[PDB]
Amino acid sequence: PAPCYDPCEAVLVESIPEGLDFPNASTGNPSTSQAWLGLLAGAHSSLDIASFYWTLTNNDTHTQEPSAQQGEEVLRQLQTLAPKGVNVRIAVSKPSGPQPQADLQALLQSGAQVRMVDMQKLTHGVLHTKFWVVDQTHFYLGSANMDWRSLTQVKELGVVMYNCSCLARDLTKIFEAYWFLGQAGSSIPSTWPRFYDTRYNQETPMEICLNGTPALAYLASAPPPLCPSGRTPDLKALLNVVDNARSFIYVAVMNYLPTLEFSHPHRFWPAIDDGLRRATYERGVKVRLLISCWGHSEPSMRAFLLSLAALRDNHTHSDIQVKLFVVPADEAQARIPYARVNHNKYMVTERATYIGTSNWSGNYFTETAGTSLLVTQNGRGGLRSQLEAIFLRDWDSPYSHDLDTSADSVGNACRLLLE
Amino acid sequence: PAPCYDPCEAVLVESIPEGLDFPNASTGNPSTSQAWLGLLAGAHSSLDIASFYWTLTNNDTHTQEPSAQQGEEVLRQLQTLAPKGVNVRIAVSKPSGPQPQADLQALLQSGAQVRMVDMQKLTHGVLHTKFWVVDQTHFYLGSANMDWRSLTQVKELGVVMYNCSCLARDLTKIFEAYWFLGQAGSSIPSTWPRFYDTRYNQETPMEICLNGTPALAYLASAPPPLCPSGRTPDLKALLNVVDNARSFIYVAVMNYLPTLEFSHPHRFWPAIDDGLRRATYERGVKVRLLISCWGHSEPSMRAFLLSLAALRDNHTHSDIQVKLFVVPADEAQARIPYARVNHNKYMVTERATYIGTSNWSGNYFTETAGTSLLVTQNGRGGLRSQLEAIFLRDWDSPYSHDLDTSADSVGNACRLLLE
Ligand SMILES: *[C@@H]1O[C@H](CO)[C@@H](O[C@@H]2O[C@H](CO)[C@@H](O[C@@H]3O[C@H](CO[C@H]4O[C@H](CO)[C@@H](O)[C@H](O)[C@@H]4O)[C@@H](O)[C@H](O[C@H]4O[C@H](CO)[C@@H](O)[C@H](O)[C@@H]4O)[C@@H]3O)[C@H](O)[C@H]2NC(C)=O)[C@H](O)[C@H]1NC(C)=O
Ligand SMILES: *[C@@H]1O[C@H](CO)[C@@H](O[C@@H]2O[C@H](CO)[C@@H](O[C@@H]3O[C@H](CO[C@H]4O[C@H](CO)[C@@H](O)[C@H](O)[C@@H]4O)[C@@H](O)[C@H](O[C@H]4O[C@H](CO)[C@@H](O)[C@H](O)[C@@H]4O)[C@@H]3O)[C@H](O)[C@H]2NC(C)=O)[C@H](O)[C@H]1NC(C)=O
Ligand SMILES: *[C@@H]1O[C@H](CO)[C@@H](O[C@@H]2O[C@H](CO)[C@@H](O[C@@H]3O[C@H](CO)[C@@H](O)[C@H](O)[C@@H]3O)[C@H](O)[C@H]2NC(C)=O)[C@H](O)[C@H]1NC(C)=O
Ligand SMILES: *[C@@H]1O[C@H](CO)[C@@H](O[C@@H]2O[C@H](CO)[C@@H](O[C@@H]3O[C@H](CO)[C@@H](O)[C@H](O)[C@@H]3O)[C@H](O)[C@H]2NC(C)=O)[C@H](O)[C@H]1NC(C)=O
Ligand SMILES: *[C@@H]1O[C@H](CO)[C@@H](O[C@@H]2O[C@H](CO)[C@@H](O)[C@H](O)[C@H]2NC(C)=O)[C@H](O)[C@H]1NC(C)=O
Ligand SMILES: *[C@@H]1O[C@H](CO)[C@@H](O[C@@H]2O[C@H](CO)[C@@H](O)[C@H](O)[C@H]2NC(C)=O)[C@H](O)[C@H]1NC(C)=O
Ligand SMILES: *[C@@H]1O[C@H](CO)[C@@H](O)[C@H](O)[C@H]1NC(C)=O
Ligand SMILES: *[C@@H]1O[C@H](CO)[C@@H](O)[C@H](O)[C@H]1NC(C)=O
Repeated sequence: PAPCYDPCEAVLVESIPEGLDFPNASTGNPSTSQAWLGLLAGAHSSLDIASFYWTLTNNDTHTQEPSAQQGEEVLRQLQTLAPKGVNVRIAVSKPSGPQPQADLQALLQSGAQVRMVDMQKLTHGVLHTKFWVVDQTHFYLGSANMDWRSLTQVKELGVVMYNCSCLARDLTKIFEAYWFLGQAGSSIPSTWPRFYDTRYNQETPMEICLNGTPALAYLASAPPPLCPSGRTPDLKALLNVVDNARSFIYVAVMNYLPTLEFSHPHRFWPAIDDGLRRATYERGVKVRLLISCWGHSEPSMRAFLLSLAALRDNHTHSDIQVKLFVVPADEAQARIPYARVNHNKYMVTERATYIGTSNWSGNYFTETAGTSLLVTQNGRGGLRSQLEAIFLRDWDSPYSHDLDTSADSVGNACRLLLE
Repeated sequence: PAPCYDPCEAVLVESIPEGLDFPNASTGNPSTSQAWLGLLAGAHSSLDIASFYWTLTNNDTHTQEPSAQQGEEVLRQLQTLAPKGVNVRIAVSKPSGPQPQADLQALLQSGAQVRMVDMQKLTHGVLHTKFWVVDQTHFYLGSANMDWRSLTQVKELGVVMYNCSCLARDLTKIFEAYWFLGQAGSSIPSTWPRFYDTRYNQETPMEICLNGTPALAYLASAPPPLCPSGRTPDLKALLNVVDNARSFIYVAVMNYLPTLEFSHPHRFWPAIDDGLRRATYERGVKVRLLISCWGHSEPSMRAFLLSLAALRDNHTHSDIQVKLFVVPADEAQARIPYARVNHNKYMVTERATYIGTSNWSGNYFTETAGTSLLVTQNGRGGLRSQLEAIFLRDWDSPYSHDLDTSADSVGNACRLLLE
């Protein structure tokens, strides 16, 4: 197609929970709150937000923790955009129960437009996607929800791509699909119109200038019902990175189940499981898996992880290591619900970078909405090296433990560890 | 199609090595030597044998063990059929090296016809199939080679189906394929003629009278190049039994590798591996795997077995147990090469019976020749119950050990056990 001449600059943003300290103070990345506040300050034309839920203040959480100031500050700034003329459009998954939306109603009276999307009817899933589009020039893609706990209590990772007009405009078309479906009584068309179609797929990714160095990038979405003809499915993009890896594969995802969860009877789903086994056996690829464990983790997830870590010995010449990332929690942090977990969902190889917003279960690629960014770059350094250094910081950390560790040793209440 | 009115009677024959004693003397099945000698005594019209190799006497083994008398007796009887007018046709895989054939030349001068089939060129494999066809009325299908060690030193299992003219004639067409390929300069046709075509596939198995009770049976062969249009591939038949099981799956096979062995680079082959994982997860099927370990077992096979036995806990509600069958060997038995192993290759479910002649690796269904018999029967009892009782005798035996057993404990030299 046509190349993008915009001076695209990519910044890796992550939120470090209070109490998590890394002695190797060498990465130094901006926090999600700092990036969000900077994005809101420079917004003057439009702002498109796709979110799972809105719990940006202490009222919805029904708590009195003083760590919600950063979350409240974002909400305070969001209420000032509409008066200045910024077209704020928010797509939020419709809650299952009758939960009041104090934050969304606050923005509704300010002048924003909020639309609830019934994923449970259209695709029998939810809207797990999380991204921003500011002025169609800068976009944020990551795992951070609209929580005050997502900025100070949980550990996350996202990417803010500045001054990339061509790439942000591609993300808008994904948001246009949710905006169209948010309309009451609107069903999924058999074929999407050209408006939502894209020409930058896996086969022909777009060419950008990431910090000067040329690179190839393309966006992959889910579920298929919503993907137009030119959009690469998220599972296909995920498997392509695993198939093309030749040296190593680094995966840090909160949950990994090779099963269609919720759907009963238990459906087996060996899509990503087979890709990892092929990589380590057929090729000399070393695979490192970093999974997050907390009180609400599925206990069935351990059996499928022990079945994967078993394939590592001299005879088979395979190398799979599985480690659990447990965020320590004291009594004060334990009182906050859904507050101490590692939320990062991304994959790093020796040649490609994958950053997604959906877990690695079966429903997140067939029923649940989601979006992932795939950037490849020639030569050493760049975004891939920065992301690789983050993974190694987590891997060689006191908060990452093996699968045979006693559950008392870790700071939190891990359900995947025996005794 | 048309049903078979022949009074088909099926007998399970197995060879028990010297020194192997089962206190539960309740099965009582005839030995392979007894069945073979009875088959040869009643042969008057024809005899078709498909074999891997011929080592029926002490000369080829270059040993002086007195346990080869049974093997020599079979060879002595085989030399008398041709004088009586029996048309003896033998298909034997061509040896890789220049190994002399003392047994085959002995039969050649008697009047038999011996043809060597170059599987290493036609399908880049070997002729691992093992079956007999006596007078086109009685056929033996099993794992027993033409060894004197296959009758007294190794443990095997086969089925002799008496008075089944319709079923034996179906097995002849498989032998006709090897006979056609045994001709020098004969290549695999693109489409087999009608002569080798069959009408009793998995979709429409033939109806027989197994000991009076009606039953459905069909033969499955390999590799596909040799399977005509109407012949069910062996892998498809094997996977159908696993897919249709609802209560339990009992598997006793010498080697189980989800990889295309020999073929390099290491090719992954999760065909049967995925079927077993689906059965235990999606359904409440209990899977029991009995693998044979000896000095020549592939050490890489342990990692793929530990990766399968890991999927068994309350949370996942799965039940996979893997055990190793080790035939004890003293100093005298150790001196005999390739002499102390469990050679049985069969699968038992709650509704179907599978008896095959090929291991469960990747090459035995794509390159290597092989044949399997699939018999299903309504109601309790019959062949399936007899085969199930054999498996439980092996499972609850002192010669079957778990994967964590020390390698010194077992009587033989097992390469799959640590320390
Ligand atoms: C492509 O181009 C983009 C745009 O320039 C680059 O993005 C920059 O990345 C660098 C490095 O990650 C960023 O610099 C770092 O910022 C961190 C966070 O900034 C805040 O830090 C404190 C936190 O309280 C605030 O007080 C402060 O005002 C900032 O708002 C800093 O913490 C980092 O400093 C720490 O780490 C370094 C080592 O990394 C130590 O040497 C320091 O002493 C200190 O401990 C650091 O300054 C920069 O902010 C990003 N730019 C933007 C606009 O966000 C991409 O990195 C680039 N791509 C590549 C591959 O180079
Ligand atoms: C469908 O129809 C066929 C045809 O009849 C049946 O096949 C018969 O199966 C039975 C049971 O397996 C066979 O009977 C058994 O034979 C064993 C081996 O026979 C030899 O045994 C000794 C070994 O040295 C020789 O001396 C002897 O002369 C035989 O040549 C015996 O060992 C068995 O006896 C032992 O076990 C039983 C318990 O099983 C004990 O009670 C005994 O005391 C003893 O310990 C037994 O006699 C029979 O031979 C088979 N027939 C043929 C023609 O081979 C199928 O079983 C049938 N299908 C079903 C489902 O019933
Ligand atoms: C995305 O593109 C915009 C547009 O170029 C970038 O903004 C520009 O950033 C530079 C760097 O700070 C600014 O230069 C500075 O100007 C001040 C005077 O205002 C001067 O004192 C400094 O020494 C420096 O030269 C530039 O003014 C600014 N332009 C605009 C219109 O804001 C922006 O930085 C880019 N995004 C990222 C993440 O870099
Ligand atoms: C396969 O079919 C043949 C043909 O029927 C079976 O052979 C028959 O077996 C019966 C049972 O032993 C024989 O009956 C016996 O006859 C003798 C006299 O010879 C008698 O003294 C016995 O009391 C008994 O009645 C029958 O003669 C025999 N027929 C032939 C032609 O051999 C054979 O048994 C069947 N196969 C199997 C495994 O059963
Ligand atoms: C694969 O082989 C390597 C090299 O032998 C093993 O690495 C060392 O092995 C020796 C003995 O085999 C141990 O004493 C060392 O502790 C091992 N070092 C490390 C860093 O592991 C390795 O253990 C073997 N197995 C695997 C799964 O790599
Ligand atoms: C699955 O649950 C069953 C029932 O609780 C377990 O069976 C017994 O479990 C208790 C405690 O959980 C043990 O003390 C017994 O020794 C178990 N009996 C047997 C025969 O195992 C069973 O262990 C659990 N796990 C699996 C894989 O079945
Ligand atoms: C809820 O919001 C109100 C006003 O926005 C304020 O009182 C406070 O921030 C929250 N808590 C309570 C108890 O009202
Ligand atoms: C080989 O066969 C011959 C004759 O068949 C006989 O001597 C014996 O059975 C075997 N062994 C030796 C040493 O010849």
